Amino acid sequence: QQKLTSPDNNLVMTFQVDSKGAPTYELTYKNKVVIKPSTLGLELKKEDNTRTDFDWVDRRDLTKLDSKTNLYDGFEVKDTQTATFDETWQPVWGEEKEIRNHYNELAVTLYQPMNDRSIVIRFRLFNDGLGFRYEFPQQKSLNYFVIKEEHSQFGMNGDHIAFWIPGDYDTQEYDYTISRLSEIRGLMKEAITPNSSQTPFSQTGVQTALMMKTDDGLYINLHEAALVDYSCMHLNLDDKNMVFESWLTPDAKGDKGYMQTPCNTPWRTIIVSDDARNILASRITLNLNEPCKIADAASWVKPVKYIGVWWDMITGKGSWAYTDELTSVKLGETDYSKTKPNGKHSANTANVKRYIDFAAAHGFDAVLVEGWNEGWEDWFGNSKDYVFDFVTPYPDFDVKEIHRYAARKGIKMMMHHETSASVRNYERHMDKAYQFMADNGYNSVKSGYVGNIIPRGEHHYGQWMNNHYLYAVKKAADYKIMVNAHEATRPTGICRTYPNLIGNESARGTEYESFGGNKVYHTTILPFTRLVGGPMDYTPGIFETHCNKMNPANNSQVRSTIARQLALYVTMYSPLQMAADIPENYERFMDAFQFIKDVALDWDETNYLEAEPGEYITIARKAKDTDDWYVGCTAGENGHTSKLVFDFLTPGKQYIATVYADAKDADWKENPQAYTIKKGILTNKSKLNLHAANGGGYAISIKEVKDKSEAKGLKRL
Amino acid sequence: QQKLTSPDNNLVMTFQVDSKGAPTYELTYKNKVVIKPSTLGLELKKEDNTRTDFDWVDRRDLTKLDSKTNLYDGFEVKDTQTATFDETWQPVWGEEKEIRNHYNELAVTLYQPMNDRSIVIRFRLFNDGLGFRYEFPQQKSLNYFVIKEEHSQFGMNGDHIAFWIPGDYDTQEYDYTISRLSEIRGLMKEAITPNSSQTPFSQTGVQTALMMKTDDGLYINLHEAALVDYSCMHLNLDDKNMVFESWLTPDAKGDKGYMQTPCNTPWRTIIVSDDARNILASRITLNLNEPCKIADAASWVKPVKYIGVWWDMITGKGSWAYTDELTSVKLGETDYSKTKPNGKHSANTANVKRYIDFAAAHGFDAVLVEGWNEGWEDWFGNSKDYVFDFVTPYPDFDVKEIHRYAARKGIKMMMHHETSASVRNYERHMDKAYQFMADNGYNSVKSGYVGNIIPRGEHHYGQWMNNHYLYAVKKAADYKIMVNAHEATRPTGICRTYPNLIGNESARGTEYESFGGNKVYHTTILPFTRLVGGPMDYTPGIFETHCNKMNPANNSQVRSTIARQLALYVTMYSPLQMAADIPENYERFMDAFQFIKDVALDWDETNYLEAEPGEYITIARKAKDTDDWYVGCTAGENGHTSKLVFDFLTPGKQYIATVYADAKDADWKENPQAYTIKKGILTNKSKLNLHAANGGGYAISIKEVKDKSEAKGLKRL
Ligand SMILES: [Ca+2]
Ligand SMILES: [Ca+2]
Repeated sequence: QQKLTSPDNNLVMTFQVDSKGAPTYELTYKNKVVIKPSTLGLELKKEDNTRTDFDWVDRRDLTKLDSKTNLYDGFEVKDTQTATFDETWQPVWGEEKEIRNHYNELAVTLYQPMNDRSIVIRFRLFNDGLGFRYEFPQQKSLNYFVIKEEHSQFGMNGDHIAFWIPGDYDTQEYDYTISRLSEIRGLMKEAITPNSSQTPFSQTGVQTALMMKTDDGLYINLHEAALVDYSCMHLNLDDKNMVFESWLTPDAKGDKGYMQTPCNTPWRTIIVSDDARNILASRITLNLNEPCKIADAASWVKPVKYIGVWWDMITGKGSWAYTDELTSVKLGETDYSKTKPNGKHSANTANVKRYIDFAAAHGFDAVLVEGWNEGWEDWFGNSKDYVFDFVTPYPDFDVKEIHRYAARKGIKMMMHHETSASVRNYERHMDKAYQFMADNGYNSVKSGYVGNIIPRGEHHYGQWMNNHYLYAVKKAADYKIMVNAHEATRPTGICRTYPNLIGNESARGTEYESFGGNKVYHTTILPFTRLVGGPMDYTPGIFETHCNKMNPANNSQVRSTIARQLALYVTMYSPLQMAADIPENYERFMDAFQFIKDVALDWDETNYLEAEPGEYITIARKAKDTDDWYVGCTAGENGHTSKLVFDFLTPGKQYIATVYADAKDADWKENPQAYTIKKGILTNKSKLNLHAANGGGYAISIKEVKDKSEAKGLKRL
Repeated sequence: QQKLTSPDNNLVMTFQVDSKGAPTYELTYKNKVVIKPSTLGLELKKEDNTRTDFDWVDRRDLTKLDSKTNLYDGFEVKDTQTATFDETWQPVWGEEKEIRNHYNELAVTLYQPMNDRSIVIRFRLFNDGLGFRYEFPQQKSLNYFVIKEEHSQFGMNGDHIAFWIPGDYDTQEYDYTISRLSEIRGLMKEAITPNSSQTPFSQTGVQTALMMKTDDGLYINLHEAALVDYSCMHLNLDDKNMVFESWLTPDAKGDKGYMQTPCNTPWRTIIVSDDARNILASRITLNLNEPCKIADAASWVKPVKYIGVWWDMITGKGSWAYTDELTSVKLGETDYSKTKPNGKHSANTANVKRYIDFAAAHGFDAVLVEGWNEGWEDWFGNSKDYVFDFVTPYPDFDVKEIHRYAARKGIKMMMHHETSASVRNYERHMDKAYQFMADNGYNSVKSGYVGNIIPRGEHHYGQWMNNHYLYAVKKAADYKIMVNAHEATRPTGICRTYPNLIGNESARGTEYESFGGNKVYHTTILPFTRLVGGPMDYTPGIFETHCNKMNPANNSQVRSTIARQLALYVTMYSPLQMAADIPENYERFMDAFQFIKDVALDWDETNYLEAEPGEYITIARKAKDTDDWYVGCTAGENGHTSKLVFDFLTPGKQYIATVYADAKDADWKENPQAYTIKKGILTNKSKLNLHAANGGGYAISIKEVKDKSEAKGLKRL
């Protein structure tokens, strides 16, 4: 047996091969079993019965074709290597200024006599978790191979409580379900709600990052890191033995990965602690990704706070389309200048300029505009190939005028590249599209992949599409363009390597609050799941929570109080933050809007004050390069009472604190717009009791006093 | 019923809708049945049961979802329109200076009550055949649809003799089989030989252009024209009732075409005559294609006679790869400058310069070089995605020096873009690849798609790939680049619309003469099948027919005599002609090589003197802008005796004729290099008796005397 221990001795990973040569590992935390003996390995696709060289001669051993499919047992430990790593690095943007990468490593070389080939399984043990991956060295016996299935197991020590969404190859926009592992099977049917593109794979399949809470006080998170040149990993539960196992996303032919040595699988991670706050504080995912590959990133990659012509179309008040009189359109043939405007097209110059005015007046960085280009008439569900060209504006969208105006106002326009899931079409137009952005002042783009993937047969999270998503990001970096990709595979920390990937949706966002609503506890779960691996463009900030005010036919209601929406700018971390409501609605609650105007986007420090998945999350962050702090609390269906202790503030300093909280009897459903704002003085000796209503929360801006003229007339809170 | 007659009254097409509302047509030639009553129509893929708009509301008639799949019956004639067209046009390059487009047309509008939608079937009847297609007007009830199967029938009046190759979605590189329609089923297994990428679909499936000969003296050719934005059509035979039916190529999900109205299917053609020579003379395929879309085509599109560093690798004498010491390579990682040359890499500067020297010395236009770029080590059968970058040369290939040297010699280098069937990879690199060509003096490119298509699941001839092949040609046109695409879907006359597509292989070429050989009668069939729709880069000109002389491990023998190889420059039409052997071998038979040096590539007139599929083809062509004629005869297994009458020559003129013929004892197998060359005078009163040996033929250059001094010493032949 091989034993690996964490730097603090709290975690121990034991490895060995069983009597049939199957790699097996187990993990304990403070003497408590986290991962029971679980096997590791893969099954490879069998080679063609007949495969000939160019000279029409098959020189292969046809007697070993079946044996070659086995990459899961028959292994012998040939060699082992250990090492310790302890270095700190600084992210371009993040929750803290510096991240420490400290782990003890064990690399096991496994030789498989029957196939005369070897692989390496590398384990890295941190004080907050374990990460492992398979490595395939270049060798005479292993070069090109196809993965049939990966068989990485994660054996649970009990019937834990899980916070999960249905395993799916095409969408992650599902509401979370909280249940025992043994209850997943019976709840799967109702957990799978309708979506434009979805492919569930098992009655007990779930997506990662998967969050769990054990009966013996532990919090466990299962996920992956550095998903590159490989298919996305989901988890399939054996609910008899309570074992989760890797289930990769198949391509159009059912295969799960084309490999060429030397190559590695992404890392698989088990983050664990007896303190839920430590799950949020873990940086294992980022630490397992390759260091930044954009040498000059710091010079152009920057956080973005924005508003946009968007909610109009999401709610149904306005449209992305320019005209309604065409049964379909054909780019390059349809003459839009001869079509009749539907009178609902929000992406028109005059309206866009009004948004620019608002953004500039309130200190925002950019304005997003959707529906600016030809083609939106057919954007939804037609499996249309030549759906957009990403460069031709509608008759009522003056690209140059809008650029000139935005620039004069100190605002940047955020480009929108909805692809309607037509991927070859996007790649064919990508260089021209990025050049168009460069030529017209756009340095950030929100992309999208709504609908079933084209090439038809592929899924959103297969190896093929993962290659596309990264290709788009790498090409964007060459143009010094930042990317926010919706519908893409959920993040796994690749932002460390390519900091220009400032966001993804890849989970159920605020848009669904207009499609029936999101569960009240949704934002008390996302940080423990979706946010592990990268930020989310959740688009918070809805003040008029009744969608019927935007569109009479839309009776959806946002499940939140105004105060909780403010809190999300702190509890839903992201260097990309949108104030999603329309300008006129914010102008009706300008006193509350002040927090959105004040809140920072990048941080030097983050303190997770309180955290319990599905119930509440309270976070305090220190704005980068400042002595100012921002606090936010988001609560579930039962609300939450906080007894805050501001001892994290600097001793001897005075702070101007503004508390935005739920008013008495506030309620996400019956009284969402009831809030109070209190301004006073805070110090590291201050203590405050605040109550977050059901589906409520609170936000606090804490600015260091710079001139004594600020604390005039203010009292200690 | 409706009646449509050819301009000369010889052909009659009768159209009618039967009792169940199914469109039906029949065709007669000189009162003989060519096509028995056959139905026309298509079945569409059923729409998903639950499809919703963006508002989450299904606005469809769930009761109509089943009847909407029917686009084959329940029709009624709503309107009919007739018209006559008679115009002449001039191809940029071709077999004659002018082509006449003369037909009588009948357009039938068919309304389908149950689905409240209409389609149009347009028929065009020429003196040599019928063409028809389906048209789908844009209408409220027909916009986006997917084709399940096309059901275009071609009912035969008997058990004809057919010249066919196995129906296949991935290759056409099969030898032809000559048999009765009733014998196809029993011969299919042996007809399907091994290939790098192949997907047969039926025991009675064959490909088009399909050629047949009837017992009542007719020659019938079934094919299609203008295969654009649609899947390739093959034919499936009902060998019980002798009915051929359209069988389209499926995509990765099994579907056969994504359509969007207004749209049309390609044309389906039936070329018929009681004289086989008239099948070769038909221009129906080109006439049914859209007029030229390259405005300045005449200024840059030009025929090309070339040689190349190619046969070396095909025979195994040399290699495409630079080194043999690596199990695999990774572009951007593998440092070739540090690898050991295998000493077999033919694409090296010095060797290339020698080819350029030979090309310039003998009047050739270009030199093709394969194996010039990084990556060839892994080009075959690995289903490798990032296989080539199309721009990085190997250490021993000096791009700039070769460019300078070729330019100095008045030679152009032909670029080689083998993609190894990795299509997304080629598209991602295409603009840079074409720009590289432009920057380095390459104005023509030979592309290739060897291996199973990537995206994996697609076939070489599906709608997806057809889009790619045309995309490559259209983009090339923007760079003023000519394209010769191997492994692409066989031509259907699109060269009329895009004249820069100067070639395709898309059939069994000379390369297979090194892989065991082609059938002796192969070239007596290709003009009746493969050449209908476009020229072929057959790469004739092999003088040393024993491949073991290039590589001792290769015992393949070219099934031809030297004289027949010369004939192919006239009998295998193409504006792109290669002299495929190595310079050293041509230097052994320089007297015979003279014909290859003299023969033209473009023609003002073509006279098909003799023609019988599978037995012999004799053609005389007048070189464009000259009074010179070139003649070629290719024969099958039994040879052929020709009694030539040169009355096509101009009265009163004298011609210097050189006859390259098989020796009396010549034989493709036992005595292939035995030939005679006779030079003399020819006039329109001349008559010559020539015999083509088994697998032999002959070639004749007939140059008009410009200066009497050139005829001195010459006698009449
Ligand atoms: Ca979305
Ligand atoms: Ca080929």
